[PDB]
Amino acid sequence: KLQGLVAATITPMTENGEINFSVIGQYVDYLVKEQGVKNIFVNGTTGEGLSLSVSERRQVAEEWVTKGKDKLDQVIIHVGALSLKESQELAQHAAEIGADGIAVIAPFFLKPWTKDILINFLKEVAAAAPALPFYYYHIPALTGVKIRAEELLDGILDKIPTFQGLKFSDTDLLDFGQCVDQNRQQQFAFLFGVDEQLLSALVMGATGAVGSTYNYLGKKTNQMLEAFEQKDFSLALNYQFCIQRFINFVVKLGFGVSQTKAIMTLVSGIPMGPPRLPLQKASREFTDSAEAKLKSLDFL
Amino acid sequence: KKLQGLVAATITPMTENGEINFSVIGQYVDYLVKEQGVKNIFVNGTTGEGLSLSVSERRQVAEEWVTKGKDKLDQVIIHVGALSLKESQELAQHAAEIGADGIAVIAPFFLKPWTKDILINFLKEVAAAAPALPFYYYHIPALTGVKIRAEELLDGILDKIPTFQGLKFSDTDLLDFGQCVDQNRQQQFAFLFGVDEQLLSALVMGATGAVGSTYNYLGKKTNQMLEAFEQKDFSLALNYQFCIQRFINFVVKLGFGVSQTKAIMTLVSGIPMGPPRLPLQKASREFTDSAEAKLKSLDFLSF
Amino acid sequence: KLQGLVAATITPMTENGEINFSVIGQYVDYLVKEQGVKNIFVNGTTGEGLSLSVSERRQVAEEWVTKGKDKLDQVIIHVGALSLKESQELAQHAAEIGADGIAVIAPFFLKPWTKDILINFLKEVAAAAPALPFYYYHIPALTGVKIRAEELLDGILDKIPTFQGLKFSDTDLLDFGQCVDQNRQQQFAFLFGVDEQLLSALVMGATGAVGSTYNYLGKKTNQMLEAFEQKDFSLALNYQFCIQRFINFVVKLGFGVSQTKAIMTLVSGIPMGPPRLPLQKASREFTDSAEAKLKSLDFL
Amino acid sequence: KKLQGLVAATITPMTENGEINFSVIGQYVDYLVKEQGVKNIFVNGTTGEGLSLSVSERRQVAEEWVTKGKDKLDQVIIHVGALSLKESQELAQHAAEIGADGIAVIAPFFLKPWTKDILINFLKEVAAAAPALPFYYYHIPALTGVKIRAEELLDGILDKIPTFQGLKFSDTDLLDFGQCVDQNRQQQFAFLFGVDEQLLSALVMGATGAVGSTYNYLGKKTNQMLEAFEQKDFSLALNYQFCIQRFINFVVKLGFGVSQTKAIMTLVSGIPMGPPRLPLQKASREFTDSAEAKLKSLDFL
Repeated sequence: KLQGLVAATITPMTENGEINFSVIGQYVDYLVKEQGVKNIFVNGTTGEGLSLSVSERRQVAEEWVTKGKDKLDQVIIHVGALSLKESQELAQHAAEIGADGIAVIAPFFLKPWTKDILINFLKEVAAAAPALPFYYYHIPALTGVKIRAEELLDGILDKIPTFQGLKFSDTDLLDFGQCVDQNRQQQFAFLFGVDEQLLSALVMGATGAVGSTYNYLGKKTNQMLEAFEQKDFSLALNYQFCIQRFINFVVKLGFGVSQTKAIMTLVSGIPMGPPRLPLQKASREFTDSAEAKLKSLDFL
Repeated sequence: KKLQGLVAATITPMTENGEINFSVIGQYVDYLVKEQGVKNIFVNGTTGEGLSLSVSERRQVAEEWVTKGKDKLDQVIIHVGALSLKESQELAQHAAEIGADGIAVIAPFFLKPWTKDILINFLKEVAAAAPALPFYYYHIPALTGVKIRAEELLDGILDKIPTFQGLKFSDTDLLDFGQCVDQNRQQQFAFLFGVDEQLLSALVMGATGAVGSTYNYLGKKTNQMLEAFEQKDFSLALNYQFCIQRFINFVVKLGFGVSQTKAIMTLVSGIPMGPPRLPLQKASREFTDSAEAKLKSLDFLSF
Repeated sequence: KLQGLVAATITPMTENGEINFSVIGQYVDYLVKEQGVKNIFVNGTTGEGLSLSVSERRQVAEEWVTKGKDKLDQVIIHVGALSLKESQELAQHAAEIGADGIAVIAPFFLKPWTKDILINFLKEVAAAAPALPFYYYHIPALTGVKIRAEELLDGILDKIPTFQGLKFSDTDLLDFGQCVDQNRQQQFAFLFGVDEQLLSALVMGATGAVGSTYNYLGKKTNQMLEAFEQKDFSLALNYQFCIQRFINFVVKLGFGVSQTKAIMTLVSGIPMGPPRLPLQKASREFTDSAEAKLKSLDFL
Repeated sequence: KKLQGLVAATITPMTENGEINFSVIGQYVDYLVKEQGVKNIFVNGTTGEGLSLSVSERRQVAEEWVTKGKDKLDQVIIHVGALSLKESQELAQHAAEIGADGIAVIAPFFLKPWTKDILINFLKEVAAAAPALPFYYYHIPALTGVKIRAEELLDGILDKIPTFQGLKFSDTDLLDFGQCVDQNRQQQFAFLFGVDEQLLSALVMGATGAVGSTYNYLGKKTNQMLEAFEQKDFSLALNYQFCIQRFINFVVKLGFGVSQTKAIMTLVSGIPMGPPRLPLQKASREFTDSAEAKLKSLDFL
């Protein structure tokens, strides 16, 4: 079962903007040894997934899977794309290379009008990897798709037999809570996606978390998870607050994927390089401010 | 004194002709105390259709609640927010005159304040009309559309609003709420969470109480959750939260707002809340029957 | 027939924040003589209408109606409020003082769920002034009510016999166009509310316009209106662009009701005074920048 | 060589299996020219389900449009926008190779550009893959969510993107559109308006043409409106706009997206557009029959 922390991996790049495949081995080793992170989620927003071409996405997924062998428990490939054909190609490829699962965002240019139409899209991608675990990536802020996750999940196995869970990037814990509450007999992964309030989702039954911060705050987040598991909710909150102090600070400065790349470079010592347009590399001012904040909170 | 635990956002009972039914407020207070274990109320909020009422109506109904709450409720908090500063000041002064326990103010949302500091200045001028009354900020961005974060508003707030004593936070952003709690440890603030259907998630983030409409008729069940949390029976607290979520999600799917709350309260309490005022529309017979059947099936109401 | 430019009037205030009734006569004279504006719309957003108490709204409506006698063609009082009772009081009062009409915004605290419910609210206000022309103030950006104006108008006379038109503050000209096209027999005023693109609504059948800029750009706007009426569309567009150059400039700086108040004071020489909280008086940086731009465009 | 007047945003015909039906593109080109008076097309835009197609499909269908458009259409403009810069560069270079008349690029909207200047840097890199081809910006904030105003983007654009030749503006903000026109008088840019249902409102603000889905099947009627406007018969122009609005508003109330456009084109032209690709769903029989009755009632059939 896909459980605990799942790092949404950054796509390291060379200064010329090509993917830097050569540091992915180091990155896997670092997640496992320094962050206590055993699972990754490849080519999501943090990995600039949809800024990469289909061939780039295949090539980098190959690197994560092969470098993750006998080191990471699970490598999940985000295979979402605006083109169903391209998503199908990526899903089939993920099965071919022996990824542990695939995830799919709802297409978000021409949006699905209904639940049923979205499910039909998802089913056709899942069917391209018909024995691979399939996870829905719920992220309404990005997609504009208003369909509630608990409703999407209702009877989903009848349509998508490889359905195995949800990455829920949304703060509606009625919806998340009812995903958990209404699907007790399915052994689904209920993975929460809003790092800055993970504790609030743990109390409602999250079985793990997928997020960008686990790349460089995995140790402290694991301490929070362990405190929660020990029923020390006061202690777990104190640990959550440490994390919140950092995230709240950088969000006020201007905090997106570019800034995450810069922070990972700073904390890990592994060069993530610049982001790809339409992202812009983080400023020196941001990186200095973030470094100082990390140090003051004992994250660095 | 500190405002804590459950605070029921009270309904404004009305006659079939749309006038306030003052006559049932005493009964309502007694019912909250005896049947729901609710010791605090929040008057003329969204649940109370506060801003649908005239200033004269708001004064009259606040008087009735304060009077009927005497020696029965711990705290009666009057929402005195209005689009007009002048009217809000009038209501704040009146709340002090009648001996309400505190006042709350929503951000004005006809012409929205451009910045935190401008909003603070509006809030300050209202608070200063009741200079011996605890003041609470009512944060509800889904309604107001005011994109000012509560933790930013709270930062150094006592320097501008010396009566500031806390926050009603009706929003699901628990980074904002969490940092309200985390950054304001010395000030003795009430951190009251406003989204009933995920209260347990806010309790784990340091909420000191809750303000909401469901406590009118689910206060007893919610108090069981609070007590489970206090005892560190977190598994039991979650079970209770889920039972509440099963009801709320059911009614949200059907269409669930203030009108429906009025109908549900009438059903559960037997006290006639009456119709809502336009632009709300009375809840349907189908809705009320469905809610009843759900409540019975969850053992929130008797067969 | 309510037609041509209608100034959405500012509420002059004393430095201590009370209404400065003493300058309203001067303001009316200025509108008629210097701006060529013969109609006003009182206590809209520009008038900080809903920042005023019911009593203040009565008082200032009285001053506008009295000072407008034999000078303005029409004085329209915005009587919208969140409280139906307050709206009804203000409507009755507008009828008592002999205002030429009333206008009503949809209440926007608890929004009407449906068209029928909104019309029922409007009907109950209109019925308090049962022989006074009634105008709907459509402004979905403020109210969040998303029902199309053409749908709201369909059959409206059956429930609101005093209905005589609308102020349309929205850029959807399919909706505005169809308001005009579908209501040809009823002699309605189709008043456009987005000053910065007035010409675009004139060509679609607008019978007039209600806005803040006509307080201080009425002369130029009337030249545009006259060019449009005479079919000189090249000249109409050039005059529209003059106005747009100013508005585009100030919107980039931050442009709302407070800034309108400051601009009116600068242009007219009549002291509008400070705005009421939650508005804040315009900055010196704003007024210096705006003054320079008005001069560069021959508006000052 | 100036892109002006109507530009039909072309549909991607598909067979029932969802594969591209290349075989009817010649027929479609002839229909546009003969029956609709449309001389320009905009390929693989929203109406074309462009971002639902793979890069290989977009190349193939662009080839077919360019080939079948030779000596028939005045201009074939290829939308080469993509979320991936590398993919957009490939499509831009390909459009130049096949002899397309121009390219257009939407702002990427997966991870949105923080500023005008960062968006320009993306657009510049795509334009630079087709460095002799006219470049058009495709502005459609309702779909992308990118809150960067067109007039700000256009301001001094030629210094960064020397092939910049105009704008497809699919937005109702005519302060933005008006200032695009007003502030760029020296440039000979195409100011193509993208909201068909209110085109007349943009014509009065200085639009030099229009790009849209309705010109596939209402092009003849829209050309009558354009002619009335150019001939200073503005009352006639409004009458024509209102007739078009009666149809569009009728379908807007029912649910009017790309699926419905495919079905209406099939109905009007007799050329089979086929179903749309997921995540779109084919229009209903009810809808098609309703649209047919409405078109007949307005003498559009």
